[PDB]
Amino acid sequence: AWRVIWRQLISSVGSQARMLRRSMLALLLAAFMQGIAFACLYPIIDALLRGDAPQLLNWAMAFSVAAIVTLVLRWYGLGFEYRGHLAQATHELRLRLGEQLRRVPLEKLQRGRAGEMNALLLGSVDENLNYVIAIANILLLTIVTPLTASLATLWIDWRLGLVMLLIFPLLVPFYYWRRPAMRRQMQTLGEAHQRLSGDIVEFAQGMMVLRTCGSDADKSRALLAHFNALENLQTRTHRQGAGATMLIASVVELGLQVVVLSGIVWVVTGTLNLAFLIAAVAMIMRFAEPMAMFISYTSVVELIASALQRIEQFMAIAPLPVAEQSEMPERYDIRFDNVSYRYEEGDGHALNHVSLTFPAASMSALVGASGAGKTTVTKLLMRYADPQQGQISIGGVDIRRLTPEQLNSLISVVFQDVWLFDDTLLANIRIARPQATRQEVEEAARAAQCLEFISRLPQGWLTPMGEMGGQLSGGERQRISIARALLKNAPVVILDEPTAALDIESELAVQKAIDNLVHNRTVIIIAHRLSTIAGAGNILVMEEGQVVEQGTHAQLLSHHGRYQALWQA
Amino acid sequence: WQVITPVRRKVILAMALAGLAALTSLGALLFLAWSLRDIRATPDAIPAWPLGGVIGCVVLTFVLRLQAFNTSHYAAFHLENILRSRLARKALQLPPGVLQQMGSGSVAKVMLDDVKSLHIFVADSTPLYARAIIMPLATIVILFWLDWRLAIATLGVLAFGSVVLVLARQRSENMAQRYHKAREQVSAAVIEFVQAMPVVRTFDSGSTSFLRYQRALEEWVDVLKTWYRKAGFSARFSFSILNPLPTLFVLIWSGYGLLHYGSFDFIAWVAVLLLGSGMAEAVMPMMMLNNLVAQTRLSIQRIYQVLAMPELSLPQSDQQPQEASITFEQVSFHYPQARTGAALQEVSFHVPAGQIVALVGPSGAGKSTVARLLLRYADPDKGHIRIGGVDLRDMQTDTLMKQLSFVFQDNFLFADTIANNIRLGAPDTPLEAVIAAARVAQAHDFISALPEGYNTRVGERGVFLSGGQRQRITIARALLQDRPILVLDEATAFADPENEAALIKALAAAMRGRTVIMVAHRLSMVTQADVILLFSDGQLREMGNHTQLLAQGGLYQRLWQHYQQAQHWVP
Ligand SMILES: CC(C)(C1=N[C@@](C)(C(=O)O)CS1)[C@H](O)[C@@H]1CS[C@H]([C@H]2CSC(c3ccccc3O)=N2)N1
Ligand SMILES: [Fe+3]
Repeated sequence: AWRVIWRQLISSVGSQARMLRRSMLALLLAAFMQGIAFACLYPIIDALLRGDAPQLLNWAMAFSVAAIVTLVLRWYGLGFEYRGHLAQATHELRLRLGEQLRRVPLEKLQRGRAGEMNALLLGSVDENLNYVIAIANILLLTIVTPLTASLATLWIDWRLGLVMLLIFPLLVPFYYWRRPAMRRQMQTLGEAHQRLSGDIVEFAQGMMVLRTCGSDADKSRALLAHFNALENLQTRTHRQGAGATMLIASVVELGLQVVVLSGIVWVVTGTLNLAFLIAAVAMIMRFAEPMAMFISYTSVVELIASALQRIEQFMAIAPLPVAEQSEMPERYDIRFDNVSYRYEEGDGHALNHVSLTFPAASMSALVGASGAGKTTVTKLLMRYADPQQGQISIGGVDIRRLTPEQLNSLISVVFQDVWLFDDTLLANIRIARPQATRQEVEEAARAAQCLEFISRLPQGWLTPMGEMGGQLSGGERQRISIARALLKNAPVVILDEPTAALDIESELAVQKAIDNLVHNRTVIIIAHRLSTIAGAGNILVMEEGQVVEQGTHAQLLSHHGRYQALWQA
Repeated sequence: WQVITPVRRKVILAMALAGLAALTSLGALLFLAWSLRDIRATPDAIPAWPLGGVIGCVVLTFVLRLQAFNTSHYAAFHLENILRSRLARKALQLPPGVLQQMGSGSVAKVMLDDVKSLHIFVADSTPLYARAIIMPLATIVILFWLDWRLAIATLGVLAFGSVVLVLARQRSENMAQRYHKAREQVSAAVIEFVQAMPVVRTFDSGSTSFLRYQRALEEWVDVLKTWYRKAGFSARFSFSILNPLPTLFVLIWSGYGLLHYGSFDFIAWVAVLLLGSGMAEAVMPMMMLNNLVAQTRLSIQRIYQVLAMPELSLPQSDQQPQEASITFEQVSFHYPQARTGAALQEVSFHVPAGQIVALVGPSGAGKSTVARLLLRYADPDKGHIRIGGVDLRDMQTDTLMKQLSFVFQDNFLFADTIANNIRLGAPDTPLEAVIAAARVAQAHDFISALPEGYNTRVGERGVFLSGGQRQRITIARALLQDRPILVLDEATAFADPENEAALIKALAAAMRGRTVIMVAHRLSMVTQADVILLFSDGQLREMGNHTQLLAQGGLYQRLWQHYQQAQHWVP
């Protein structure tokens, strides 16, 4: 709709609502007073084909007065944008988007698989809101200025007024009356364009297997046939949509011709409107430039509408309910009581009906045959999502009674890291505790054995790592992440599968670092390798989203996939 | 430049058609002045001929501008198709290393967005640029012919707006580049921030990454605000003096000054009015033109980069196929400076037919570069690699791909769902052969348990295939093709237990009777091999069997002692 765009625009600008309303008023009065100057163009020419120097003076003075006023008012209306008040508007919008992205539940952030790149794309494309004053200047001119010029020529004449009013100021509604046909045909074009982009992605990735199957020439011919099919669809669409596009582009001249013919018909017959025809033609010839600007800007109008709709949809999701937030426990016995969480509604009950106990100061293991399953519980412990039924508890206190801050500083997770964000590695260790000094960073690096490799690495702990963050093995990346989780003295540590990279460096250094970290700590190792799991003290087997046999190692030796799981190693 | 136009016969045509369309629109306005003179001279008889001239020049202008847009858009679509065709024929012969690097975010992005921006340049803008040349270069002549005294005012106001806008553009000459630099830097900060959100959420409050993003945002804000100030105190004046209203304000008072001391003719005034109207909306697409042509020049320079980038792998088909051997001869290869894979200083080793060769490496790059270089990702600098007696530098690319049958870690799969995805080597699918090739260790049960059978859609929009089953699919493909040299990288790559046992049984089926050069990391498959080679920092250090290296006392017994200890968790 067109009122919801105004509400979303006056909200999502931010604290510049007063300045935006003032500039909208300035631009409306500017377009209106320019239309009144265009009406003052009428008796100028009527005096001008006669002698009438006093009449020309007494109306050109009013034209100067009503020209300077609307030029100053347009100067202020764009001085909304050119003093700089739009930079503060999009700045406040982006800093509200940042806090909303820091406050969003991670469940919507991750289950939005397309929503990930959607949120990233909107947060990066929000500089497209820069067009909002140059579009509220053009649209408002094209609707108001012919409407007020025509509502004045209703007072100068009768029939030239109606011919001007029915044609020219209703041109922007006559474009949005014919718009959804163009939107449907642009959708038909964009769908095939996206399918071609997907086929190009598929070609570019699978080039190598396409070459070693020997069928590279066949898929090259298939892509050339797809290119010719896209060009033929582009020609077939454009050939049947060029009439409307050319009519809309030249509608101001094809409406000028109606006024020229009808006005000459009225001039030659006895209703001698004298030179008001000449002044009306000189008026509605100058509606060419804002209409030609608006048909250039309509695609930006649609992008601004979609961006504001996506922003008001994105800032409407709320963080988790936090009842009685003052508590924080000290009895870290993690307990689950009938948790059933639906990851996606297509495969419901992904983590179905569990009841876990991870006792304090020990290691408790999770094992399963899927990547998810036993990692969804390690997501749920980080307040990724609310359990649909049941309670999750760090001790006697449920997790829903804690803040996101106390929980996100209570536990520490280690997984396969793709990070360090191209800067100093002292901060990349100290980001888990900015209140930790230089003497504790070296203590954690010595206790997590990344110290020898980072001293072997150049630049001597300055270490910019600017070559996309990765110029080293993933095994010492894992040692960096282990030192990061070791710096933050978290009493509950969630381990992913932290051992998948190499044989000597990665495996031995990460084993040396991890066996330091488990000491008077409730730790959850979820690695698939049943040897490291076999060393543990409590075993949980996750079999298709539901635990089946919880016990010690001998309980796994009771009845299981025992002989195969111990034979494969 | 304009060098990428081989369609210039159909763009010069659209240019001249839009130029003549603008010239006949000027003719229509001139005929309107003619008809108003005829209706003022004798205001009782309807003007008949020059009003017919008005409607004729209007319908001629509309038909000519319609044919101008039709020719321009057909030319743009033909340029887009021929440019994507030349890009595809070039990217067929790219070396797959640089093509795999651009396959992340560049070559598909350039093959779409380059030619799309080229369409929005040469379709919807060059007839406008022709109109913006033709109209203010003929309307000055018409204005000067119609009045000596009156064209000076409208020309002075349009030249005033032109010099003010050019002066505003000249003050922003570096600040526009600084704004684009700030925008690319702050979009990079947005990229790393949205990628950073889960891990910085779970490691702290997010305050460090939020500050590292807010500082780049505030830098961009200060850049944009000082650009808006320093440009806008003249740009508001430029936008407000290109309005029709100051041209009207100089025109009305110039008419008064002409009427005040005589020699003023009304028809010559209303001609200057309509033509001085018609100049500005034609000259405004020249105000948008530099803004468009900057991004167009960026896109054309990007496509001239991609069309002439590589060394093109040195194709040589001037040899015959031999069989079953594999020989490295003092070869040397290092990657480009921004790439994976450390180096290979000097390696030389010869393997006859029927030996299973395990490369064991602590690096992950010293042992991957040998397999990637055997599959002709690039060419070695100083050395020779020979399958059989014949060098692979002179190997027919049909024969070389008939010799080697490869598997890797990432292992892409197509939308040919399964029975054409396994049988992708042959153009046709003998289906029962694909059944027999999927009868190996665990392709058949994974396919048969799927809901849609052997045509269960994998594709870009289908099943995840759980990672390891994609590797089982391409193992079935590599066993279907039965090419004599099989190249591994995935010997127990993914540590799912039943998938480990299944992949070991499938690889025991697939390695049987082939010269297999296998690059493993877990040594459980390496300990059953023929000639095991060790790779430390791009140099060959070891040779010989499993037991002979272990008795040698070299690097291999230390790397074996490391592995058997690290299998046990506690120490
Ligand atoms: C986004 C924006 C509205 C655009 N402007 C266009 C019209 C331009 O090509 O400028 C292309 S998208 C801004 O204005 C940007 C900000 S940085 C530059 C400034 C420097 S001074 C100036 C200007 C001066 C006179 C008349 C109009 C102007 O816009 N624009 N453009
Ligand atoms: Fe601008």
